[PDB]
Amino acid sequence: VNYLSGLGLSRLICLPMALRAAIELNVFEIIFQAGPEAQLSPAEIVAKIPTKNPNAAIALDRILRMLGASSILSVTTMKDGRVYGLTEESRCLVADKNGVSVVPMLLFTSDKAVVESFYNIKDVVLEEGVIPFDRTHGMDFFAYAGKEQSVNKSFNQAMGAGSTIAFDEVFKVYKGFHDLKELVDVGGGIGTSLSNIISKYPHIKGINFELPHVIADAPNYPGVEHIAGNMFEGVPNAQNILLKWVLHDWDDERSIKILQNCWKALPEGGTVIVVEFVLPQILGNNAESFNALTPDLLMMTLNPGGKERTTTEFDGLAKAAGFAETKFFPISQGLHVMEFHK
Amino acid sequence: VNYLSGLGLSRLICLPMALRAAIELNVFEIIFQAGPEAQLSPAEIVAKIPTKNPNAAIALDRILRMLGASSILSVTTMKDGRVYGLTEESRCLVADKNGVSVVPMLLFTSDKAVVESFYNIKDVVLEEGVIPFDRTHGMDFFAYAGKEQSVNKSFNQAMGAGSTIAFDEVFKVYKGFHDLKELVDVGGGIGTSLSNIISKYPHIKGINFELPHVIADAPNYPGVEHIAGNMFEGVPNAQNILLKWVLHDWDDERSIKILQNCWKALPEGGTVIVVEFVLPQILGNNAESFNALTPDLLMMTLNPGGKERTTTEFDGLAKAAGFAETKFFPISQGLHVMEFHK
Ligand SMILES: Nc1ncnc2c1ncn2[C@@H]1O[C@H](CSCC[C@H](N)C(=O)O)[C@@H](O)[C@H]1O
Ligand SMILES: Nc1ncnc2c1ncn2[C@@H]1O[C@H](CSCC[C@H](N)C(=O)O)[C@@H](O)[C@H]1O
Ligand SMILES: COc1cc2c(cc1O)[C@@H]1Cc3ccc(OC)c(O)c3CN1CC2
Ligand SMILES: COc1cc2c(cc1O)[C@@H]1Cc3ccc(OC)c(O)c3CN1CC2
Repeated sequence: VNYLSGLGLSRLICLPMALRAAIELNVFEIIFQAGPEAQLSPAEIVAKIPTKNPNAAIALDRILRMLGASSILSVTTMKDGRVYGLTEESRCLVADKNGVSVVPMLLFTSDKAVVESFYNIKDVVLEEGVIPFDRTHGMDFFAYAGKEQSVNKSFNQAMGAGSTIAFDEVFKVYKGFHDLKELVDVGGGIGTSLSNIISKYPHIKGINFELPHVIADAPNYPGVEHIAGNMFEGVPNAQNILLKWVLHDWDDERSIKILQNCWKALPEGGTVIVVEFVLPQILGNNAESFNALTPDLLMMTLNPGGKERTTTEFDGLAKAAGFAETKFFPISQGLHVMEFHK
Repeated sequence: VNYLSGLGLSRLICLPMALRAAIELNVFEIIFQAGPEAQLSPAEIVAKIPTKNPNAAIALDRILRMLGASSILSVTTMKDGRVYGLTEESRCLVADKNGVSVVPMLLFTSDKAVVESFYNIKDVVLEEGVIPFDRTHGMDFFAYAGKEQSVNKSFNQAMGAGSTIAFDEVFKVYKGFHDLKELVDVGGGIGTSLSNIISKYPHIKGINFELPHVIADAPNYPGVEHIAGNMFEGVPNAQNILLKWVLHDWDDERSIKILQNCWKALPEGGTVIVVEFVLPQILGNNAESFNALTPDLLMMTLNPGGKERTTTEFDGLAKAAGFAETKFFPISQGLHVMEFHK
C-alpha cells in the first residue's frame, strides 16, 4: 500500500471551510451578476469584494481552486490562470428575486455550535442515551436556541430559507393545499412555511404553533397567526395540520407522541400533511441519498434521537399513532409530501 | 432553478466529521482484521467495539453509510442490511507492520484547534498580514504548540507518521542519501525523518535542529542527536541539510531567510535536500493536484504565509538564497525531493 494516497483525505475537512469562506466573501453572487453562465478570474471577483488587501486575488484563488478541483465551482484553466463559474449546486447560493438562497442553511449547518457537537458524534455509537449537542453544550438544541439569540436567529433563518425553497418545489407537484380552509403548522418555525402556503392559497387561515422564543423572533407575516405551545402537551384543535422537518428531529417514541397529539386535535376527516426528505432503502452516490444522509447526520449530532426515515417507517409511525392510511407524494430529489389520514 | 439542489452542500461538513468518528471507533482496523477484502455489517463491527449500547450498530450504520455513499468505504446492501469494506484510500487508515498509517495526520488536520482557525480563513483574502490561526488563538502555530501539549503531541505525531510514509516512498526512487556523511535536519520534528535516514544509511550522523518543545516531545530514536535552536537566527554548521515540510510553512521572505542560513552553514558543494509536495503549474484531475491543494489550504489557515509552490517557484527560492543549481526528483503523486546546490 502507498500511504501517500491516504494523506489527501485531509481535503474533506478543508472543503466545507473553503465553501464557508467563499459564501462569506460573496463569491457566488459576484459570479452570477456577470451572467448565470459566467466564469470570472480571482481579480475580477475581488473587484467586487471590499478589501484593500493587494494580495486578495492570490489568496482568493487558493480557496476557489480547491472548490473548483472538488467540482463545487466550474473551472476553465486559461493561459493567464483559472476562471470560475457556478455549478448546479453552487448556483443555489445565489439569491433569487425574493432574496432567498440556501446560504442561511449552509452557514447554520457549519456553524461553530454544530461543528463543536460533531466531535462527539461517536458517542451515539458508544453510549446509550447521549446526544452530542447536549453533551457538548449542557442542554438540548431547542433549549439552547431559547438561551442563545445568535443561534436562535441562525437556525430560524436556515429553516425559513429552506421552507421557501421547499414549498416553491412542492407547489409544482402537490395540489393538496388547494382544498384546505384552515391549517395549523405544528413546529412551524418563524411562520415562513405558512406564509408561502397562504401566499399561494390566500383563502387559508394559518396558525403557526411554536416555542415562545421562536414566535418572538417571527415576522408578522400577513395571514399567519402565531400561537405559542408545546406539541408534546397537545396541539390546537385543527381541521388540518402541517408537520415539516419536525418528525425527523425525534426518535420514534417522541414522534408517535407528536402524531398522537395531532390525531387528538383533528376531526375524522382531518389530515396531517408531513413534509420531509425520505431515506431511500438503497443508498448510493446520488442526490436523493445525500439529501437524506446529510440531515440524518445533522439529526444524529443535534437532536434527541432524530433520524431520517424510509417510506415504510413513516407509514409505521402513522399507523402507530392512529392514522388509517398514508399517501405519498414524491416532490423532488427525495423530498416528499405525505398525507396521514385518520 | 431547483434550489433544493444546493441544500445537499451541507454534506461537506458532515463527511469529515463522520470520517473522524469512524477513525476514533477503529472501524477500518476492525474491517481489515476480517480479511483485507472483507465486508462487515455494522453489527459485526460493533462486536469488536467496547460498548454496552444496544443501539450501537444502528448508530454506526448511520456514520458508515455516509462514508459508503462517498466512496470512502465500499458498501453492499444484503438481506440483513448493509456491509462495508475498505477502499484504496481507506486502506491507508490501517496500520502497517510498523504501526504506521495516515491516522495521525487525519486526526491532526481535523483537530479542534485547526478547525477553529479555519473559520477565519476568509481574513487572508480581506486583510493584509492576518494569519487565521494567530487571529483565533493569540499566537502563531508553533508557539501555540509550545504552550498546549495536546496539540504539540498531535502535530508531532502527524508529522512523524507522514515522515515514515514519505521516506518509505522516497527510498524506492531517490538514492542521493547514500553519498552523505553528515546531515542536519533543519526543523526535523521529533526526529522520525532522521531515524528513517540513519537506519537506512548507518554511516550517516543525523542531527535534528528543532524548537525545544518539539525535542522535549521526541522519542529516544537511537543515533539521533537533538540540538535546540531557532533556524531564523542560524543553523548548525553542516555538510548537508534536510528541509522537509518546512519551506511550505513560510512565505517567500522567510523561506529565503531559512535557505540563506542554510547556505552560510554549508561548505562549497554542500546541498540542501528539500522534501515537499509540488503544486502543478496547470491543475488537473490527478493525485498531484489534490495532494498540493490540501496542504496549501492547511498552510493558509495555520502558518505565517505558508503556501505550496511550483517547480519554478522552488528554483526561484533556491537562486534567491544563493544556490547555483536545482535538481528535481519526482517521487510519487506530487511528492518531490529537490537538491539545492551551492
Ligand atoms: N415542544 C415543541 N413544541 C412546538 N415546537 C417545537 C417543540 N420542540 C421543538 N419545536 C420546534 O420544531 C421546529 C423544528 S425545525 C422545522 C421548522 C419548520 N417546520 C420548517 O420546516 O422550517 C423548531 O422551529 C422548534 O422550535
Ligand atoms: N524557528 C524555528 N527553528 C527551528 N525549527 C522550527 C522553527 N519554526 C518551526 N520549526 C519547526 O518546523 C517544523 C515544521 S513541520 C515538519 C516537521 C518535519 N520536518 C517533517 O517533515 O515531518 C516543526 O516541527 C517546527 O517545530
Ligand atoms: C439536503 O440537505 C439538507 C436537508 C435538510 C436540512 C439541511 C440540509 O443541508 C435541515 C437540517 C436541520 C438541522 C437541524 C434541525 O432541527 C434542529 C432541523 O429541523 C433541520 C431540518 N433539515 C431539513 C432537511
Ligand atoms: C496530501 O495530503 C497532505 C499533505 C501534507 C500534509 C497533510 C496532508 O493531508 C501536511 C499538513 C501540515 C500541516 C501543518 C504543518 O505545519 C504547521 C505542516 O508542516 C504540514 C505538513 N504537510 C505535508 C503535506
